[PDB]
Amino acid sequence: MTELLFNKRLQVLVKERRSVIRVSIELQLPSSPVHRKDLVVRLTDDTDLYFLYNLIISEEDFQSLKVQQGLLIDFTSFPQKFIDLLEQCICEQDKENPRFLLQLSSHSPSNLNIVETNADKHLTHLSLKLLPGSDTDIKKYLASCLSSVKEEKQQLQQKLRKTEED
Amino acid sequence: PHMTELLFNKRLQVLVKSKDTDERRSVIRVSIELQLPKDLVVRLTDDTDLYFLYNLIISEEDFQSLKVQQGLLIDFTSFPQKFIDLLEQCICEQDKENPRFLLQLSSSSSAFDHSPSNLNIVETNADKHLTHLSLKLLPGSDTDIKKYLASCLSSVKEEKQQLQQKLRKTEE
Repeated sequence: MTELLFNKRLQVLVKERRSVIRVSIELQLPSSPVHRKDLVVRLTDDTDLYFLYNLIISEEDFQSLKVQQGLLIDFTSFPQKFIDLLEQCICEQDKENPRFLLQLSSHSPSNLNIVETNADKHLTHLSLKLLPGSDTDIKKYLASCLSSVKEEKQQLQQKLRKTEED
Repeated sequence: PHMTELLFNKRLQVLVKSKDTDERRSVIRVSIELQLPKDLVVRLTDDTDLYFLYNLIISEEDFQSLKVQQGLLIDFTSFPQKFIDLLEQCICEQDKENPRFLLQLSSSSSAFDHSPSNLNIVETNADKHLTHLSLKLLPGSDTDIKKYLASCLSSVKEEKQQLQQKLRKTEE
């Protein structure tokens, strides 16, 4: 019962270099059933298969976050707000002078920051503490990738089969 | 700069005796590869269980003692082809009522968490039996498994891409 809320590649400033990173956002069943689904955030690389950053945000974890960074929204709304910000980064990343930036700044956790630049001023809209994946996390992620690509391959084979009889 | 060369990779029927588990006949993928980290790498995986992994890394220096333990009078470059010849016998015999060559994977007791398994190639004839090879493999760490799954993923993505390119042409 994991829901995919978002999954796209983004231009990211990794702290320096600018590389395309896949950013995935899901909802999954929490530790305790009373709390709403856990929000999972994952950064990966379509070519460097050992690259993995991840963060799990349960409903209670967000409560701290809300106050820390003065978030006006509710945890139920938070995913959308985060996605809206990511969309802005996307809407902006291909422009002549990008005004919204996605930044990953430093086996220690790194900060995932969405910055809006107002001239020589910089407003930070969201900052997240992402954990470098352990070999165990990566193992699990690779396994889920293998399953999904195989499913796509099987679909492609079915399509080929149907196409060929035509 | 980690180079590799793929000498053998096939499915074999294996009598598997696991730690505190009753015997079982399973299909195990047996891989033999050369690597430049030269190393001979022996790897056992399971197509139906992505977490199953036993391996053994045999450097040329390692082989100096291994060949003594295994009673081998052949050089390092010939060990793969001897191992392969035996594996191919196992495959040819696998469907027989009483296979003359068979592959066993048997756990060895540990007082701790990691239990090695011996991969034995056994020849039998009626009452007689001879163990041609008994390699002591270790259970794969998540590091070993990560490396393997990553190799598999790259391969499957290349396969998917090739299938996509073919469908496109077919589509036209």
